[PDB]
Amino acid sequence: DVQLVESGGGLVQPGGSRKLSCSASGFAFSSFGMHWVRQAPEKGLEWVAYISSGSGTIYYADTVKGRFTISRDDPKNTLFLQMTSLRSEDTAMYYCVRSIYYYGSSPFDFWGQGTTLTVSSSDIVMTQATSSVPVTPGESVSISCRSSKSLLHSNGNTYLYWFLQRPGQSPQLLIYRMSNLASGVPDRFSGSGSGTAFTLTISRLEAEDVGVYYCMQHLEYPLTFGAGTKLELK
Amino acid sequence: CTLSAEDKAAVERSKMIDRNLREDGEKAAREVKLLLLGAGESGKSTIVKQMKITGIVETHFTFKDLHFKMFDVGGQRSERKKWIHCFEGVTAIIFCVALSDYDLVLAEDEEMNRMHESMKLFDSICNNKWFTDTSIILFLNKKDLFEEKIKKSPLTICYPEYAGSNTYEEAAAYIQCQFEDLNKRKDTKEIYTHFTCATDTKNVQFVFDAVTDVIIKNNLKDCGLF
Amino acid sequence: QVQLVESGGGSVQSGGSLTLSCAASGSTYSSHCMGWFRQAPGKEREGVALMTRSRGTSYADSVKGRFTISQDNTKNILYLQMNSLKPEDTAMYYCAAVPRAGIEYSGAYCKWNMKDSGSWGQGTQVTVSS
Amino acid sequence: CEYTDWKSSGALIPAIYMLVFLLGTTGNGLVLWTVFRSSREKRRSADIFIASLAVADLTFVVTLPLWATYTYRDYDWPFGTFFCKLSSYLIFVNMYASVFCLTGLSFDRYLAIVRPVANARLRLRVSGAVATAVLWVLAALLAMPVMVLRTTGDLENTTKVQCYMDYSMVATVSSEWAWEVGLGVSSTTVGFVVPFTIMLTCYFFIAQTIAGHFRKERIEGLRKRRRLLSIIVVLVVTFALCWMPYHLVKTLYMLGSLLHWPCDFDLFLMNIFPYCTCISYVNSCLNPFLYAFFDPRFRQACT
Amino acid sequence: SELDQLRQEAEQLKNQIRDARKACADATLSQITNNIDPVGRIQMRTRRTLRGHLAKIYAMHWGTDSRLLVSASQDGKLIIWDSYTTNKVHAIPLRSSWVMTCAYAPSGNYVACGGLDNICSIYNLKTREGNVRVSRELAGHTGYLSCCRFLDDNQIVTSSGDTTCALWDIETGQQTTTFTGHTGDVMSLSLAPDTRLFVSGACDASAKLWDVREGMCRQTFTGHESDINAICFFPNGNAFATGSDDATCRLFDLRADQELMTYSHDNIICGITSVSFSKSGRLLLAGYDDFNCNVWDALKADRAGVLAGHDNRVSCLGVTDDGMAVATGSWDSFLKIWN
Amino acid sequence: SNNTASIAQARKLVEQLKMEANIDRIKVSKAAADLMAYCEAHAKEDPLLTPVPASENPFRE
Repeated sequence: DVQLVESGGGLVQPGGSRKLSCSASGFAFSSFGMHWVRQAPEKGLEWVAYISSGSGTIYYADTVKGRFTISRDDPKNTLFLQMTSLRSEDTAMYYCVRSIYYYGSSPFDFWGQGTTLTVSSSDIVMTQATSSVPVTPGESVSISCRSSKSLLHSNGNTYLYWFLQRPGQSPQLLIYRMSNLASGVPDRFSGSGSGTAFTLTISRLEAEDVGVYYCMQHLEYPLTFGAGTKLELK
Repeated sequence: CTLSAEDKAAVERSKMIDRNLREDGEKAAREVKLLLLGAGESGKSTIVKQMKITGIVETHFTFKDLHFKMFDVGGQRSERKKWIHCFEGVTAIIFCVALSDYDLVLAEDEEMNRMHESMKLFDSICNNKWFTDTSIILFLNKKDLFEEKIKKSPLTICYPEYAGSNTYEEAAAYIQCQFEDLNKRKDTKEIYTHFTCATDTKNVQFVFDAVTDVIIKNNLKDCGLF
Repeated sequence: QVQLVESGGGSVQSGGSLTLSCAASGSTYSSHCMGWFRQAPGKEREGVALMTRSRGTSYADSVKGRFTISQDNTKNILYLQMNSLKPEDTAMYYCAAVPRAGIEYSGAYCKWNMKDSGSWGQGTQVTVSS
Repeated sequence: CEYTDWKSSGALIPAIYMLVFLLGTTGNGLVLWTVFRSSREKRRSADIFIASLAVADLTFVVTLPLWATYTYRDYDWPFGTFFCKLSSYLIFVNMYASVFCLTGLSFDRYLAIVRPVANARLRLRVSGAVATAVLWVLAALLAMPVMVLRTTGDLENTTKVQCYMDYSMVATVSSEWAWEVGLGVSSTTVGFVVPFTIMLTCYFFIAQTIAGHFRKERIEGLRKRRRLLSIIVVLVVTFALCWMPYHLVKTLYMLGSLLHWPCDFDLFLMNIFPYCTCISYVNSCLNPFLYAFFDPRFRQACT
Repeated sequence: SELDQLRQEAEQLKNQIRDARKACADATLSQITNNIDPVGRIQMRTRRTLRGHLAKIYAMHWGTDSRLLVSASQDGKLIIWDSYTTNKVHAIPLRSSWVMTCAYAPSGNYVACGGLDNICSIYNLKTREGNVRVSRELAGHTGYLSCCRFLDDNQIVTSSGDTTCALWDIETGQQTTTFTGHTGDVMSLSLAPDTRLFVSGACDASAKLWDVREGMCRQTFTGHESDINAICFFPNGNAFATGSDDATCRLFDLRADQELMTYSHDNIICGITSVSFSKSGRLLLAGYDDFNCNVWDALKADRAGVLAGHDNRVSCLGVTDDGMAVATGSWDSFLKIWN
Repeated sequence: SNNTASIAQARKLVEQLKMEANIDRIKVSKAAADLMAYCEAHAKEDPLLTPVPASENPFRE
């Protein structure tokens, strides 16, 4: 039912401007704060921009602070990302992630198909020291993510988020704030952590369980994604 | 402050909810809330139909740039005192009493006449502790049949005390006076009385005049002018 | 501020009469009442007659009942019809004008406590014979 | 024009001062106490306005016996210097507060009467206590130079000190009367000329709406129309018959300071001015009877 | 006649009930608790004040998490609050603005709402659409819906103006049981902690203990002089308390089917709109019409506290599952949290 | 008819009263003792009867 069909991108000369557009679907676009997350062709995820419900708070990343403008129009259910100055390092495939925020919310739920924008030629650190581990189906395995700054808050909720990016598929939220499994995800994924260093354990591996897993923070808005952990099938 | 990022986002959602609540309350604040009450299948359906042209029935209409909301509780059929406090802020109660009920004596079967049934219902509504400041728009619906009814039968057959002559004008005047005199709160509320019929199309105009008058008086009282 | 010049100074014997008039510019009974002050040669400046809310006939005790002051707002003049000259009356008469206090609750008084810092005239040495 | 003042200014003026103090204190105290009683019951949109008017009236009349004694002692102020400053500032603050609260209640009535749809959507803030708070703060800022400039000094060496206000602290002696005229003109303008215009235009719109709605066709309607128009015109008439004396005479004095009016007229003005102030207090003394006690709901709250 | 004979049989059975209860009564609750210590001064201070409602609050139900909380007001809006942060989570517009009952499911997935529309509406909180939508409109009651409580995510028990307390299946929208037997408008309804029995108080001055599984009324409790507007089970499902219009809230037990104590004060002459028990059942909180709530010593019948912070009648009151904070709803458009 | 409805109402009332009679009632002293035991057992876990500190309070803190 929910869809986020991205538009824009392709071959554009360095220095030009392109307006990435997201055609939202039947998920009440007016009530959702929407993000942009980029992915270089052979690299990890990096948060780009964000607009809140009603365009209240409009946060950007350091590399695109004065060059990118995120804007929304609740009519027509469309999200815009206007990129003025284009370096050759913006040749990433951008994702439009929806996020709602209340007490028992599940932020970063739907991620969107994404579009590729090809251009020719402090912030918390998540390491994810494990980048590739051999794994066989049916065996219990775990992943490790570490935070430079403790993700525990006085509200009593760690803010680590886990996404599984299947080969050729957009990231899917496995667990939001740890030990809280998302909707539509099997119970074989469990969280747990110790405020500074965190783990994600998988009880059983399947054909759809092989991919590149990412850990994200929402404590402070830079929203650093750790380098993905790849599960080599068999 | 010391709040988390998702915490500030949730509080932003709280402000958005507050703004929507305030806008919707302001929208509801300018809409006149009216209560339909009647002796039971007397004229309520006919009057709501002519004014437009299993629980509460809400009828919405606009007349001269004023939005209305009339609530009909005819089908409740339960203990009235448990839900009558809900309509405390109602601008006015539209009471529909049938003039044809004078010769009808079949109220709740027995030998009690529907005119006195409507009398005690009107007394209960007018003397309610929650309705002490809310005006009542009285409506007498059977004016097109009351003429023949009173020319074929005397008013005394329902009214043991002296009913005067048998002509339509004074009969209607006597009925109006004896439905207006149960107001123990003549100082605050006013009984707006009108003789309507099926052919009557000015019921909406009379309701507009009554509610506008109640608005002016409420504003005068709030400002201290009264 | 207010410009005011005394007129007079004629030599008159003992027991004579003369009218000392000081004409002011920008001095009204409404705003700036006027007064009369003297200078005997090598002496100290004493008051002659002062136009105040209290009394209103503030003639000096030395000159009570003999000098006559007159303030006219219409012709912005301050007559001083003295009587009976004495050799001691030889003085450089400074006509001075001070503003009037507020009406709100002060009483529209003439601030003669600020006379030194007010507006004194040039002074006219009235010559008196015997 | 060697005339000082009427003799009765030292005999009757303290008497009427004391008497109007009694009447104002009694009436304002009773209306304020009943307003405190009925604040949580009536929940009127302008209960705060009449309450602020009542407290302004209390603080207006409390220091009036000081002037009663001051005029009893001819024109000597023996209460003190800082007391002179405090009383003058309090009375000016209450002056501005009373006028501004009257026009604020007029604006509240206009917003809640002429247009109960959008004018109420702008009235939501003037109905809250924030409007009264800002009005009081603004009045205090207007009356600040009264505190700053008020002093006590003896004049004419009569050993009978008066409660005048000093000016050399900030202003030059040469342009002194010019500064005083400017201060008086600013006071008159910002305290009466604008607020009275708001009050009159608000009540004119209210009268227009009442006349448009109520008609002679109804026996009760005509009587209610006459009563409402009567109270509105009585209110505007009491304002424009209580405030013409003081401000009109003061403005006439200011004009005469630059127009050379005959000296007899000037003396007459300075002599009638205490009577003008008496009428000023009398306004505030009969204000509660014309605002709160006139309300039948307020009366039944009292009873 | 035969009707007279059956009336005589009914009178004989009523006398048998009365004398059996009299035989069971051997020592009063006050007599047995005279030796226990008093609670003292239970001074609850308002910790949170929930603002945003623009009409009279008529219902309020804590969530199982003891943090989320739904309130129903006369304007057609249900606001779900975060009591820990004074945050509004959801604001649900209502088809009918006339509601006097609202419920929060123990799972937190659904919220219930009903009133004079004669329809119980279930709203799905957790939806992929990101908004709260009406899952099912349960209809079939011929009176105003006075109460509704969730047994599970699929079963609800609702009491209405007619002398029926229907048990519904949300998925099918059908009445599994009608639960007839009352003679007045059922005004209150409290599910037992075990969640197989429940007590419904009606206008007939009687509270009847029903059975969800078998669809039957085991016990009928009398003693109240007037309408019962509030009912609440003890923390253990062996007793319940009923608030009435006679300014008295009585503690009824299920085992000995007799009133245990009456919590009344001479000064109190106003009806009791809401009744809820603190955890451990020591404190009984009753919301009154005198614009303030009273905390009662349930074991001693002592006015050990007065929560006076409302400008109108306390329409609803509830206690958290952990027993930390009580909430009060009033007609002043404010909801307050006490601790 | 209405008479048959009244007969049915009387029959159901009689049966309901009989069933209400035929249950095992207990003693009021025992019920009160059970309530007292529950109150004493769970008194410690009551934040209202026993006030909790600021750290335990999720509203005061």
